[PDB]
Amino acid sequence: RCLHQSKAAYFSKASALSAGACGYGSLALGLSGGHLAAGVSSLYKDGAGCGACFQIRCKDSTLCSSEGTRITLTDLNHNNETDFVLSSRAFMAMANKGMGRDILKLGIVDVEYKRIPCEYKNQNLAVRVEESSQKPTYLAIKLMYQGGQTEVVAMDVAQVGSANWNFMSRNHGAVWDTSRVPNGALQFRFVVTSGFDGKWIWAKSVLPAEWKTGVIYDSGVQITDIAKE
Repeated sequence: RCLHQSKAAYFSKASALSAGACGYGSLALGLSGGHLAAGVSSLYKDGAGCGACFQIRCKDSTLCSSEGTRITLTDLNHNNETDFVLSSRAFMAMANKGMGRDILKLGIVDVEYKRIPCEYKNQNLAVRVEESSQKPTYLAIKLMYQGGQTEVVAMDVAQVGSANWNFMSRNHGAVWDTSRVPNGALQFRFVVTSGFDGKWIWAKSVLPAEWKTGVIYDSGVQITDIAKE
């Protein structure tokens, strides 16, 4: 990881709860522990950045703690001013104890941040079936709890136990889909970046034959790889 200098602003919780570019919807609050953030294009990475974890701290010597806090990218920041726009909770969490309301007064603050491994204790990478799916003909899925410090750059699906693999498309954000949906239970393969190289992660059993929309399915795997910067 490198060390980056920028500014950060923040938005009301209603802008946070409201759906961001990654497609997490209301699940974004739990995913980030309340510490969700919108990031500029080079961090959003056209949705590949979704779920990237950061350590961020601010530089006001009176108001800011030295440790800072953790944030999770769940949105794309459109402003031409800051690298991040944090949730209210994330912004407050940057201050010394007792100074949360004080730091909120600033609106913007200089910050310093680095990419760090995401850690979902006792929780594997999971695959949620999005409501826009149409069970036989069309499958839309959303990756949840992507651990480590890397990016899923390509993705394959196939019937459990089949060798006929065919690719998924990143539709937008953390949402991938296909309208060539194999029958029966489904297995996935992810291309992840480790150092500079591609690495395959094989999830042998993910979606049951009778998969339902709105359900989050344990993929049986977790990512720990780190992409060089």
